[PDB]
Amino acid sequence: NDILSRLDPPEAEVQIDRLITGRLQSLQTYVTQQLIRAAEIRASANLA
Amino acid sequence: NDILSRLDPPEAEVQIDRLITGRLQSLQTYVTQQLIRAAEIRASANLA
Amino acid sequence: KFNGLTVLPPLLTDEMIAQYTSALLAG
Amino acid sequence: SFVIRGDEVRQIAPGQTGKIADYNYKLPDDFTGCVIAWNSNNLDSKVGGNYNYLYRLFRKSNLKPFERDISTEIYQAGSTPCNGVEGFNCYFPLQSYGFQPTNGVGYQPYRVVVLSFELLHAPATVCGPKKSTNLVKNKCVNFNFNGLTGTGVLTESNKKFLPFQQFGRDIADTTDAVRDPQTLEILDITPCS
Amino acid sequence: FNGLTGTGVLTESNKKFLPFQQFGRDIADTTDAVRDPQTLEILDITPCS
Amino acid sequence: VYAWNRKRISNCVADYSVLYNSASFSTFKCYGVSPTKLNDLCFTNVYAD
Amino acid sequence: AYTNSFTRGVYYPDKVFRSSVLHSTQDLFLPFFSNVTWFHAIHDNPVLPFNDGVYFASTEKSNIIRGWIFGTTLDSKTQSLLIVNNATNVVIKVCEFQFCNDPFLGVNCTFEYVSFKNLREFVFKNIDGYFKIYSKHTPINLVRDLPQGFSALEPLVDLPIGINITRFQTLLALHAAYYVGYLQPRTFLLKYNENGTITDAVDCALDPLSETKC
Ligand SMILES: *[C@@H]1O[C@H](CO)[C@@H](O)[C@H](O)[C@H]1NC(C)=O
Ligand SMILES: *[C@@H]1O[C@H](CO)[C@@H](O)[C@H](O)[C@H]1NC(C)=O
Ligand SMILES: *[C@@H]1O[C@H](CO)[C@@H](O)[C@H](O)[C@H]1NC(C)=O
Ligand SMILES: *[C@@H]1O[C@H](CO)[C@@H](O)[C@H](O)[C@H]1NC(C)=O
Ligand SMILES: *[C@@H]1O[C@H](CO)[C@@H](O)[C@H](O)[C@H]1NC(C)=O
Ligand SMILES: *[C@@H]1O[C@H](CO)[C@@H](O)[C@H](O)[C@H]1NC(C)=O
Ligand SMILES: *[C@@H]1O[C@H](CO)[C@@H](O)[C@H](O)[C@H]1NC(C)=O
Repeated sequence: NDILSRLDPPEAEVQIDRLITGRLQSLQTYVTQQLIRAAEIRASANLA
Repeated sequence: NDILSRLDPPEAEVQIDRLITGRLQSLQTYVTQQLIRAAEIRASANLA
Repeated sequence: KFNGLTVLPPLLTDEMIAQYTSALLAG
Repeated sequence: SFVIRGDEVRQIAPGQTGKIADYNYKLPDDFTGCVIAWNSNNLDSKVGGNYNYLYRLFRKSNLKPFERDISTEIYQAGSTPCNGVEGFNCYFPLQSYGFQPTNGVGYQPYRVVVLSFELLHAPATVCGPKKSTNLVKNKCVNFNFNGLTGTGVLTESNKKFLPFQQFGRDIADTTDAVRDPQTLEILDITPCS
Repeated sequence: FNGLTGTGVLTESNKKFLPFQQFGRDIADTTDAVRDPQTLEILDITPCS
Repeated sequence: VYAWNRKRISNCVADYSVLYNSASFSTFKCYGVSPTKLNDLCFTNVYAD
Repeated sequence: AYTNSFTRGVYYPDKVFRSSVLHSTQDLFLPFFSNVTWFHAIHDNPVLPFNDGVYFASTEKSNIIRGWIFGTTLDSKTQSLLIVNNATNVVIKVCEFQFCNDPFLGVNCTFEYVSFKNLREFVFKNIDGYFKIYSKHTPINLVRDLPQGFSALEPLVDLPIGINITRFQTLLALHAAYYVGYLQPRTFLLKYNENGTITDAVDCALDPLSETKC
């Protein structure tokens, strides 16, 4: 909202693109770690 | 060091950002492969 | 919290887990 | 505010290298402001030359952003020290602009005004003219507190803001609570369901 | 060394640089060894502990 | 313009301070290397077209 | 003389309300368990360096220390900040005042504003020409040295003087021991309570235990 409230679209799309790339990297890393942890938990539950 | 020794700080921020993005992608890929291989090794060690 | 990060409840509640463990233990 | 040469107008920018940029007025890279300039050859120019406008072209270090230097000390150009006496390898560090009306556009006086808006979060003193509206509590509203735009529900709360604190922040720096700039009262911001 | 900036420990070595070779490189193109431009001698660059 | 000269320059030391200092140059744009940090770098060859 | 600044010198790094959260910040604070120079006012107002910002505390009984001077040369040739806090008014002036050989109080200006049992803590720092007053008043019952404890310190005045300052001096009321600290760009961990008041802090460069805590 600070970026949107200070910049018109010609610079706002670049800054928003930087935010989207960073947050997409964070989300992909989080989902990958969640998938690995869910697989381990699945192995433990199969053992149980 | 070549980038730092040739370019002043405002322009360097961009090159260094390109290097950081590339090396972060390499590190994340390496850690993901290490996690998958460690999980497979864990399964083998549980079998052992 | 409030950034679209929600927690879905499990299908089986703790009372039903207790009932399953009770049934298995009694059997 | 200052008056420079028309060739020096482009130097008022972040990351700019030049005589005025390095020795007279340096801009930070993260500059949040505006640069305004206009020609004033009809005002700041004598018929024989208005030499009252001065600029620094001798300094042994580049200026740090927003630096003001009024040093009259003579530059030690050579290896020999200058004990306050100018001459050979000892130069007066300032130069006088020669402002004649017959000069070219690039060598004409330009009145430059530089605006800088510190956006550091504190009780704010300078706004724009906007018709204020009555606040509505316990309703999903599109609020705007001193330029901070968001959507949420404004409710009465008990978070004791300190008198110098204007905004409250969450873990992911979302605006958790605001103090109303008109009446000094405390309100939460809960996003709508 | 000729504009090549780095931090490390300079030690005497035995890596026989060819007469046209000025810099040596590692696997990750870090400067492994340099020839001094003043005296034509050979030195390793080992980064500090 | 078509018969632009090319001067090969070697075996010297270059301050570039006169190039910084002269204000007669209306246009001064450096692309691959930033202008300020020129004297700290030693280069293999320089061409002056 | 030197003494131990146990846990003092921590203020609010910004003006953002945080509660029940541990926050890490980068700002010029006083180090924990350090050597602050101890001065006396019995039976001493020298000129001291102003390297990167200075912590200042004072133990008071009858309001002897009442003023401040900041600048470089302090002889009306450069621009100097002068603060005088007499009986009820706090006077801040930035004129090029002419100073005596020892400035004391008996019992080209750009800005002007007019408004042991006590411990008066201050932090004075310069960031891009901004001069910031960080102060808090607390009661004490101690006379020998600076009491051991922790109290958060709060912003009151931000003054954009834009003056290059490297030398500072104090003022005394002559008919109160005081301590001079220094600030370095360290990393700290700030503990906020439920009321938004800083109650504890950890220097991430003090010892490896605090490194682990950070
Ligand atoms: C807004 O108006 C009220 C009176 O309705 C006044 O008390 C208050 O001080 C005003 N706000 C500011 C920032 O002056
Ligand atoms: C550096 O000086 C030495 C003498 O001390 C000389 O032999 C050598 O040739 C010089 N370096 C170059 C590149 O000429
Ligand atoms: C503080 O001073 C004491 C002597 O009074 C000295 O032993 C100690 O090393 C000093 N500590 C620091 C951090 O300078
Ligand atoms: C305090 O000092 C100021 C000096 O600026 C003086 O004008 C004033 O009379 C003094 N006394 C009070 C009560 O303010
Ligand atoms: C005030 O500053 C100006 C610089 O513009 C200087 O000429 C003048 O002497 C100063 N005033 C005094 C009293 O020194
Ligand atoms: C401030 O003044 C001191 C001398 O009193 C000087 O060494 C220093 O460079 C000055 N600071 C700046 C930013 O020019
Ligand atoms: C907050 O302040 C209230 C007084 O208004 C006090 O009763 C309470 O104990 C305080 N809470 C904390 C955690 O300090």
